[PDB]
Amino acid sequence: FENRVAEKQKLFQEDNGLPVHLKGGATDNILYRVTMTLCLGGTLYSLYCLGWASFP
Amino acid sequence: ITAKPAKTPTSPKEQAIGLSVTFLSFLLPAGWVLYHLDNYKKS
Amino acid sequence: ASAAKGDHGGTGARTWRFLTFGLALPSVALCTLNSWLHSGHRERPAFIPYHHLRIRTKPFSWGDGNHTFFHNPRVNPLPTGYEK
Amino acid sequence: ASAAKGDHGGTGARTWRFLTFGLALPSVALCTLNSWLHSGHRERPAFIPYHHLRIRTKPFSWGDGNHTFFHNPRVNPLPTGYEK
Amino acid sequence: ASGGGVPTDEEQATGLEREVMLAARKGQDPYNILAPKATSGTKEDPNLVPSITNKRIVGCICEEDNSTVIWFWLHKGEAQRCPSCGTHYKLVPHQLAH
Amino acid sequence: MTHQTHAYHMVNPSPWPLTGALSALLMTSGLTMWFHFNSMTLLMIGLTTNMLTMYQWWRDVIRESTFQGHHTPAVQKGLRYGMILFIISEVLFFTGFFWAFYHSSLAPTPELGGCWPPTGIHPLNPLEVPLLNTSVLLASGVSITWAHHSLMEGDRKHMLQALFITITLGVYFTLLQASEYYEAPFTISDGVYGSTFFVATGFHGLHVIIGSTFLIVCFFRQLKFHFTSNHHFGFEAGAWYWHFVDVVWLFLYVSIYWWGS
Amino acid sequence: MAYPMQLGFQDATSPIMEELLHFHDHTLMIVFLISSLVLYIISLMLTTKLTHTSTMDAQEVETIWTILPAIILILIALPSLRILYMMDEINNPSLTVKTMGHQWYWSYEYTDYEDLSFDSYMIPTSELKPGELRLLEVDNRVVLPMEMTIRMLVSSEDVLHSWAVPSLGLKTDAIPGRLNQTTLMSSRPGLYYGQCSEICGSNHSFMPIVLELVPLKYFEKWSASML
Amino acid sequence: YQTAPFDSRFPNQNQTRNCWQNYLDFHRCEKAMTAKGGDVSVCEWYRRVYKSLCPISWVSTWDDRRAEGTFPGKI
Amino acid sequence: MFINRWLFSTNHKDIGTLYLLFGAWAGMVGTALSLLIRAELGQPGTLLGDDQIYNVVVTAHAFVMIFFMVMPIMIGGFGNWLVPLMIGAPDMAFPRMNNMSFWLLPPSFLLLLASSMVEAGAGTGWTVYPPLAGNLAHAGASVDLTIFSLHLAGVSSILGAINFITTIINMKPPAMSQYQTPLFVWSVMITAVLLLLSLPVLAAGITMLLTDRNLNTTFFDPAGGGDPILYQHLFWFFGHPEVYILILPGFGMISHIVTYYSGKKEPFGYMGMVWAMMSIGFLGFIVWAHHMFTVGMDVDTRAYFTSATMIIAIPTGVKVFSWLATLHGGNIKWSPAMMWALGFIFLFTVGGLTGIVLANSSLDIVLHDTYYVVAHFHYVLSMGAVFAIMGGFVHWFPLFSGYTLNDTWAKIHFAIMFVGVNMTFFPQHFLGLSGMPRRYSDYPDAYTMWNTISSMGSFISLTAVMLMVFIIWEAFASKREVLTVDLTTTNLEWLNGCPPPYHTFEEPTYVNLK
Amino acid sequence: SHYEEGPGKNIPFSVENKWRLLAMMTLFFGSGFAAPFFIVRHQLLKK
Ligand code: HEA
Ligand code: HEA
Ligand SMILES: [Cu+2]
Ligand SMILES: [Cu+2]
Ligand SMILES: [Cu+2]
Ligand SMILES: [Mg+2]
Ligand code: NA
Ligand SMILES: [Zn+2]
Repeated sequence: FENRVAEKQKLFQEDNGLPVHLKGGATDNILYRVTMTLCLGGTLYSLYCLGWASFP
Repeated sequence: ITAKPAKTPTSPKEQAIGLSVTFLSFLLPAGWVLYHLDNYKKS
Repeated sequence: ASAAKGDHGGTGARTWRFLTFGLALPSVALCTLNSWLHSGHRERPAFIPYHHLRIRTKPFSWGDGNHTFFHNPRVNPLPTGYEK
Repeated sequence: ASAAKGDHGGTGARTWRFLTFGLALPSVALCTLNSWLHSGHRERPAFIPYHHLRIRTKPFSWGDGNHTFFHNPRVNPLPTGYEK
Repeated sequence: ASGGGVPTDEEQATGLEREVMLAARKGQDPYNILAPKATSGTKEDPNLVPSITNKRIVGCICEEDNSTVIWFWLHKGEAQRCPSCGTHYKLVPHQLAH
Repeated sequence: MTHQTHAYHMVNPSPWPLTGALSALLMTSGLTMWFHFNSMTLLMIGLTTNMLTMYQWWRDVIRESTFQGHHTPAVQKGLRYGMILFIISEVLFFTGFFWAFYHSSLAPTPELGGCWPPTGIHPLNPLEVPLLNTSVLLASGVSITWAHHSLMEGDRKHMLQALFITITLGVYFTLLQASEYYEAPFTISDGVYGSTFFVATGFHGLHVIIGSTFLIVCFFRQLKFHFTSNHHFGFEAGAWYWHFVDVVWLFLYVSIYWWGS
Repeated sequence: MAYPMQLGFQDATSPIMEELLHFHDHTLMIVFLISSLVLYIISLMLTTKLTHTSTMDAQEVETIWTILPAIILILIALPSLRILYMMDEINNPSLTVKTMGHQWYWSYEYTDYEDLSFDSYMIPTSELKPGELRLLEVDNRVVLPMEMTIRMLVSSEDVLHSWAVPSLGLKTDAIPGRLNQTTLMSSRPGLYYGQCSEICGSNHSFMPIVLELVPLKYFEKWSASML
Repeated sequence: YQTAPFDSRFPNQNQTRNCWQNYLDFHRCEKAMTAKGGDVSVCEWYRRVYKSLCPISWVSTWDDRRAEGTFPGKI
Repeated sequence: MFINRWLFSTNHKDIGTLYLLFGAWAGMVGTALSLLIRAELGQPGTLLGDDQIYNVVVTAHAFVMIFFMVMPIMIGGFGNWLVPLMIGAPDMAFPRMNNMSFWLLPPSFLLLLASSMVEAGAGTGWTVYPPLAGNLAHAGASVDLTIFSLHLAGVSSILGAINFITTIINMKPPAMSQYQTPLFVWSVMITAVLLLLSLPVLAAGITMLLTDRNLNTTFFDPAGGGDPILYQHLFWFFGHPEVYILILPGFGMISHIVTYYSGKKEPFGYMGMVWAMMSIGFLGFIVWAHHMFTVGMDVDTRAYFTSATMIIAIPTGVKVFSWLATLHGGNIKWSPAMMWALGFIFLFTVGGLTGIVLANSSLDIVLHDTYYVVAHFHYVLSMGAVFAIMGGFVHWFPLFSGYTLNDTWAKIHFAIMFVGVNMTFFPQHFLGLSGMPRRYSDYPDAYTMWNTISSMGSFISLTAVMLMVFIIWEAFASKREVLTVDLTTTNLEWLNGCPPPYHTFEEPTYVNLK
Repeated sequence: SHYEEGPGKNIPFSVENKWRLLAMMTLFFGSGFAAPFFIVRHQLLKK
């Protein structure tokens, strides 16, 4: 099979000042931004719900 | 424990204000809510 | 029963591969033949409206709220009686 | 019951000496007080000549061959009846 | 001989892991994984506390039993002494860091 | 200071604990809408953010370990303690369930008919498929063991082979158990017998699924040369959790399937 | 019942409730000793200018403050254990009433022979006749033969409840599906009040228990007139 | 007959099984005599006892169950 | 930046602070709930309404004080802050996981709040026992929301317990044995073990109750053959250790505070102090049933549980006596915190003594579910756990902040709070001997005086907490930065100055192998 | 690492102006204490 771990190492060891969860590339950012969005929205939705369900 | 004097000392006047503001912020809201209990039970 | 298959059931990958295909798997094979050499079918239990069964204190949040998740029509009767 | 005495019940002679006098022995002490805070005496069981007890298919090779090794006169009756 | 293909650390360990791995074989301990064995601590034979800086906290377990450790900063310069038992400590520059 | 002289890991800020905390909210309040104001949208969102969080959190964990070289000896010794400790807490979780069971079966209420299994309940035959599942999980325990030995002996092909056999027996148990669920003549709603049997075997079932995906992850990390003969905690942990998962099944088998039926 | 400004237990109406009053004196005597011993040693420690901050030897003294408390616990445990078994002791009742907690009232059942069974609700503060106790009054008192060993079987038809009557030294949680036993036995005729000792809903505070104990004879007529 | 006496087999605070045992006992003893005549015999004791100890509700629902054939007890 | 530091953290210090913050806030809440309870009982009659709205308040009091104030503050706050510093660690073992342990709290707190918003809330007692907690007696999203709050709060704590145990065991200086770590650390390591074992069982108990009111299982419903008692066991199995999980850390901070103000190097009988905690930790696991004396259990088993519960008096005894011995030859400094320590020593004693009375099942038959037990636990929690929290807070405030508190203001606060609590809870000893039951929104007229005095007491306490807020404000208002700290040779948390730098022990301490 | 340090820099709220703090602190503990009251009001205003 492959074994291009060494390639991955050099990449993640590259001192680009980025934090590990972004060090990987562009998709890391889209994923990040996606996850962060659904979480927030979701939180808002539940806030709306737990409130609509707070009255008779 | 030893300490440098206060970089921004709080004069008695200030302290009275601050102690006042603190007590009010605890006592007003509850006071209001409790003051109108009957009015709530009567709907 | 007991067990005493002579020697080697410890340290060495070759030994472990050996038990895998020499013991482990043949077992699963026996048990599989066995479990299917009896794989007929039970006759659906006669229905009697016992109260400590078919319990419903609150409707299931799915379907008509009266059918259990892995409801099997043949062997699982509703509270009223068998499916059909 | 369960058990969760925080930490150290592993490796290091000091730790083992610690459990010895910190746990092990106090237990034997409790259990010893306990076993003696109930160390009264049972009333010798009423004698009834049951056949499946006081068995004798062959005389014991000691004494009058009718008295068990740790024969205790008070609580152990012969086949005929209590010692006295 | 004859294997199957899994990487060895000696060939795939990277970062700090590798750094501490090699230092290990050379017998040095730039990453404080082991306990510094003591010296007689006399004024002439002090304990040499390495350091990547001009000062370092030293904990002194004066007597083997001691549940209490005596802490104090050891600074660069003249050998200092544990407040509870004398015992000399002399700072020294750290080594294989980087 | 600045350049660290300790072998420990200082993890960079991560937004995962927050999204993961937020995920617990989404799923719990999400389950509440479902159970009550009958709706699954929130729960769907929750389960999603959750998978997203776990995927990225462990991703970073690998990045830091396999690529960045942060798992020194001192670092792994602590991951052992953590996993060991985590498994213990799981062992105590299943204890509530076994407790409930022995409580119910050891002293059956007159409502059950004053007997066990209660009148009306038709237990499965421990000698049929419950035996098959017993043998299956056990075999995976030996094959997973062959897998870990091949690993420490640098035999790529065989590690990957024993790991594959393991993963499949584990899936074979999921399916087998799934069908028993269907064919079984009782349900969560059939009083204590059903209640007790379906959540214990059920939580255990969720564990084999959680344990199998763990192994599957190890399978891929291996194709990718992630593990060395001497550094492969992700697999050590995978094997530990798997063995925990058999042993619980060995206890359910003897208690609920045999004695309790 | 309880009077204003009460300090201790309400007067004992049965032999075990008396028995407990004394076991509590015994125990309370000891908590006073220890808690005063501690306040003394403390004030002592804080009241001197003399210092000694060097190391001090332990255990030699720790044997004392370890063996002593063990003795004291034996001095409490024994009497306590004695009373405990004595309560759960072999008695022969000459009557068996049952009681059943319901969400906000108790129903009583006397059914040895005829099937006498009634309810028991608290008398609304409004409907109280001058002199009646504000929240303790019940419409139907449970009537029982004074000076007799009665067996009570407590239970419930809904949530948990707990049937308790202090003056007699009794409390037994009422659990649906369970029949708990308790031996009641007064030695004085009168009215002994009690309250529901287990959280159970909106009116958890409004479902009292009142025992009217009259001599056998009056009990018999009461029963018949009760159906 | 004052009331059900002490039963060593049911010696603890929890009497639930005492009520249950006797209710079963009575009905089983009844059925027995019935399927035998027995000079037309009758086992009343079990009834007087289970009568004293079992709360009305229990007996009412137990009978209802026996009528509708949904009584999980073995008689 | 703010986002990265305060929401994306991996710093024991920053996390510990966020805890104390959450803890202070929640404290404010529990304080109000506690004040409504007395406002309702300070005069015969009904103020709010039926036992439902009242008991909803009671339950919310219990949960907020235990899971949202005490636990976060003592373990997440003082625990996160001081533990890595006392053993010289760079941080915790699992920094990221640790951050999650914090972020699970607010969600858990929201659920708990929402439970009292929807329907009629959960008037069930903090023990949330069924049938009352069931879908009939308590039909609706409330109890379920209460259960989810608990699950989250539990996940958080076991996750935390894993980090503490690993850290404390695996990140000490190579030459330092566990018998060389400070008692506070031992206290937090033992507490961590207790949570790791008890919390899972609660989670299994409440998960069962949840399926019982949503998926038609009958674990605790006789209908299906269930047992309402089985729940009590499961809950209490976790319930008793919890009370010890709530005090052990306090036990630690007290050992530290008392030693420090006596001018001593170390506390009296260190290893006895270690044994004492380990024992309490262990015995606390085999005595749960003293919470079910009036339930119908066999007399013999009721005997076992009173005997086992009493033996705990022994190790606790060596602790109380060792702290008195520590004060002994001491050069005493009458600091605010030393006042909180002495207060704890006596008040906790009376309270744990009053709890020996309750160990007697015979006698517990008539004391159970009454205000006598309310007195008992308010003494060890309100003037035991909370007294430790205050001493520790005024003691380590300079370390966390870099600023000092006004000692006189600090003492007035004590003086007030002292009177408040003793007044509030002392009379309750009578209310319970004299029969007043627990969880009642009203009582027979006889009980009027004591409930009247007790509620008056509750008002003084309020004043003391309002005063504490001002005291913190002034502290940050004036800015008297610290200059000198005594006894640092034996007090490592103070070696990097106040406040310690974001990254301490970046370079390990040096400790020889003798 | 751009993390400030020292007195008043290790907390998530500004400590620069004694009066702005008085406000922030007041809202913080204030809201905490008031919430239970308004929850009770909420329940009371329902049917
Ligand atoms: C802060 C936590 C805390 C602490 C530390 C204590 C400590 C103890 N408590 Fe507990 N108690 C509670 C808080 C806790 N408790 C709570 C929250 C409840 C009620 C919850 C509910 O049901 O809602 C409760 C309820 C409770 C019950 C149930 C009563 C009932 O409801 O019917 C029991 C009974 O055994 C009990 C006993 C004890 C004992 C024996 C100790 C022992 O630890 C005490 C040991 C201490 C000492 C004894 C003093 C020091 C030693 C000496 C000075 C030496 C001399 C001693 C002797 C020789 C006596 N308590
Ligand atoms: C930690 C636990 C704890 C604490 C501290 C308290 C504190 C208070 N409790 Fe509560 N209480 C319980 C937990 C606690 N309680 C529990 C478990 C129940 C049983 C519930 C049930 O029946 O199910 C209960 C029951 C209970 C009742 C009985 C209800 C009933 O059964 O009918 C009453 C009534 O008097 C009451 C009173 C009070 C009062 C007036 C306070 C006051 O003393 C509070 C005064 C304020 C404080 C002392 C806290 C201030 C401290 C801080 C907020 C920290 C600040 C932070 C920093 C320094 C950074 N409590
Ligand atoms: Cu009630
Ligand atoms: Cu009630
Ligand atoms: Cu307890
Ligand atoms: Mg109770
Ligand atoms: Na009132
Ligand atoms: Zn020294």
